[PDB]
Amino acid sequence: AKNIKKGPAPFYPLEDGTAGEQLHKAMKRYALVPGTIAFTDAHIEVNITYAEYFEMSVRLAEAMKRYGLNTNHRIVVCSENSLQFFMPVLGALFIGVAVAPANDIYNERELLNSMNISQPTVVFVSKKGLQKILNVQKKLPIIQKIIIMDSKTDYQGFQSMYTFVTSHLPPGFNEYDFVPESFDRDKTIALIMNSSGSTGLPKGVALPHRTACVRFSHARDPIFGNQIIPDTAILSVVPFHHGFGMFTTLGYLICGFRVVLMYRFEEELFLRSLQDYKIQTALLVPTLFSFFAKSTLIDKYDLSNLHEIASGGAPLSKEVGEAVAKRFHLPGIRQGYGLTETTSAILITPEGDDKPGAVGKVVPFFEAKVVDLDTGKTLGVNQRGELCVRGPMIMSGYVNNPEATNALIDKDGWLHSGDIAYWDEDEHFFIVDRLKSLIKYKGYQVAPAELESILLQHPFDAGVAGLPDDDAGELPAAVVVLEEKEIVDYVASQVTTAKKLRGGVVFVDEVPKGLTGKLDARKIREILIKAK
Ligand SMILES: Nc1ncnc2c1ncn2[C@@H]1O[C@H](COS(=O)(=O)NC(=O)c2csc(-c3nc4ccc(O)cc4s3)n2)[C@@H](O)[C@H]1O
Repeated sequence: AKNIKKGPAPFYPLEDGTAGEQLHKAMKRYALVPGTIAFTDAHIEVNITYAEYFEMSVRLAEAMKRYGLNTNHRIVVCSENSLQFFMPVLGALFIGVAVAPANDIYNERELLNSMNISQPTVVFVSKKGLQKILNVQKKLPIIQKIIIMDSKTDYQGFQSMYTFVTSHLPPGFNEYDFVPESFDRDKTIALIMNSSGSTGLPKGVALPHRTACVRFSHARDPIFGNQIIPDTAILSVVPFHHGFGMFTTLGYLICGFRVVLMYRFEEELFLRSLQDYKIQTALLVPTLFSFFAKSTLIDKYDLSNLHEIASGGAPLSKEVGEAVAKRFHLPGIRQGYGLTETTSAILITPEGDDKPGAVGKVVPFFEAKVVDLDTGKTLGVNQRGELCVRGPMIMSGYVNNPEATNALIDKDGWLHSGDIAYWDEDEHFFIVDRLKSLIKYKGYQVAPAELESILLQHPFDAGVAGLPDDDAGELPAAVVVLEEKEIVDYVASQVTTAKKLRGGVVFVDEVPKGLTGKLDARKIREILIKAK
């Protein structure tokens, strides 16, 4: 039992009611404080207040209700990050309609797969994503209505959220007398998120309202989240359609924070925005740390108010993290680790309990352990195995896929992450890598991160994978973005014999990786397999 790591009691208690009720209540309070800003588009320098956000979301909620949407229905939200993104999200949560965000850069096959799973009756989509939706809806007769998110007028023959609302709301509708729907928060689905899909096509991850309600505890937790304090602004550059961006942003709204967003990253827009908006917290993914590592523009700006930079969703090398923290005059980088299937982060760096390299400690309400791959036995301190976690943010299941659900989550509620991890004498957790990413040369384990960090030492980017053999099983190899034998012999001079770059090198102009910064191990393997 000493080998089960447990979250402590929460510093902010779990709240009663559906996630919709909790968001409604908080945002109505902020709405009544004049000038409170909920979202800011840093690209166009436009703000929207809580009063405006609250009022439009409630109008969208009532309209959707009058349209006939209820807990038997799903909507899709398909959009890049924007001021409008969370309007249909909140509207739907207020009335118990399940929300299925669809990645806005999905190709048509991926997009069709996602909506085939969520089976939406109504699709909310940005101007930019509209055509992809049209290109696949023929195969999805479930869809009865398409609404454009980021237009005020009708747009290409489709209603916008504004004209939709106006065609279903009484003109004398009072937003402040609206009452959100009450329902069973364990049974009623809040979100249907898409999984990563290592085993192929993504799945639909169903998240009861309860898991959002537990997130809101973590979010308001002064130690595992961010204490509610007026005039707090966050700069977020994380995709809203992904678990990382979805449940941080809903938390920030519950906290009454100003969420400063950007539809795409640019170094200077980011840095000026930190300054001019007096940002207290920047929420990043690891891939962006490259730009900030070399400094450049940083020390020009007044970042007096920056308290923390938080990373998640992918590995962050200890070196880069420490380097970037130093430049920003921060003690370190705050981490969070989670999976779509755990709703949000369930390992988080507690305030004042930092340890370089660690992704943090088990959050309140949760437990974690690491197990033997061969027998499933619980392992002890410093022993690497598969990270398993359990707690009330674990998904209720993959939509219409009970087999995959049971393959992931066992009878005691443990979710099997597919990550190799260990914990230390103080209960800090370290992520080694995805198990499927590990390289096995003649029986010995080789972790790509160590070879990558070593290749990064040479005076731009790189990805390490296992080139198959026949005797060795795999040989450590790398694709490298420049700023072969020169690299190979350099590596062999930094590591032990078992983890030398016998696989070779393949030069590319870009290392394949996902939105949140996870390397595409499969694509990198194909690149090496073709070349060498
Ligand atoms: N911090 C991390 N370090 C190393 N690896 C990390 C990681 N986080 C996710 N991963 C990897 O992503 C995989 C899952 O990817 S995923 O399914 O797309 N889902 C996610 O990546 C995911 C879902 S929720 C979430 C986070 N929420 C947060 C809230 C606050 C905060 O400060 C930090 C975070 S991260 N991440 C994991 O299995 C793991 O391999």
